[PDB]
Amino acid sequence: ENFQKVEKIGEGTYGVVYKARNKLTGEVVALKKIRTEGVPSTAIREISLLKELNHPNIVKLLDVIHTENKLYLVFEFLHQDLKKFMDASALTGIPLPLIKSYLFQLLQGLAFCHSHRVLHRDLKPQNLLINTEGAIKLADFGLARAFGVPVRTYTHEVVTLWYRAPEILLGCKYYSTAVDIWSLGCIFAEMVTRRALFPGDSEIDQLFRIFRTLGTPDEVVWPGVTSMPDYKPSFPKWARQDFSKVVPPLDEDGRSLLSQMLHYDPNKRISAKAALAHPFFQDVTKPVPHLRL
Ligand SMILES: O=c1c(O)cccc2cc(O)c(O)c(O)c12
Repeated sequence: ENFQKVEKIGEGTYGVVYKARNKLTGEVVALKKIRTEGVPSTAIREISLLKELNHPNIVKLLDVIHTENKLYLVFEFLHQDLKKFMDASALTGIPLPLIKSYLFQLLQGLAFCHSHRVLHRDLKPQNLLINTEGAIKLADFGLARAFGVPVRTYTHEVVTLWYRAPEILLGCKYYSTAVDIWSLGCIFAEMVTRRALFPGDSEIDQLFRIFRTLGTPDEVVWPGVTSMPDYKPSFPKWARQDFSKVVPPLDEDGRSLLSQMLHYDPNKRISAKAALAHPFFQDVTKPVPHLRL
């Protein structure tokens, strides 16, 4: 109504995303339309709280619009997402200093969200947005918390499992901030090697891809694992792969940090705050990406 619907910039996890121009402000924004029983009031209040979340590494949520018994989220617009940039960059790779800058910024964003008791739980390259200024920002949180997580995306789209933490796959009902660190670890590896770390095509394939690389978890490395809801004693037992085979040719600082983000036990997994202190970031800078828009 008040927007020009420049274009449809994608099909998001909770619904379609459009680029739109505000006729009033002349502002260009990203408009997300969400799924019809009249909607929960709980989600509206929860999501509305998110407008308050402000940080250079988080995509700004400008407005929540509930009108006509519909739900729209109005976000600040960024021109490119990391998935597109990695594809664009697949021939030459993303330079390490830019990988490092992006990881550092994403951890700052997570540290902020997590200290505010906000989880993403859906992280993936498609929801990490970048600009010409060298910034990267976390988008499209859901919140899967304010909302909930049904079978498909919106209409017949296939959910990506590649970034899902093992505790989610094993049926843990209570997610912690550790799930976001796991996903970001997977994204870090993918920037480095230029292929997804764990590209599972099903929940069990996702789980077994993890096990084949990191070893099948046991009570030694992950106390309580064999009691998890979906754990089966019949899981094959794979040996852990020497870690230098996983993200060559990343240096030992990077491998060390990745290994800490990928710990099986969510309690041992490094926090975003602790990760920012890791020696990998001693030389961090903020390079300009080459973006073709
Ligand atoms: O917030 C966004 C979101 O929540 C979900 C999906 C896609 C997006 C795509 C964009 O280009 C953008 O600027 C965004 O701001 C989002």
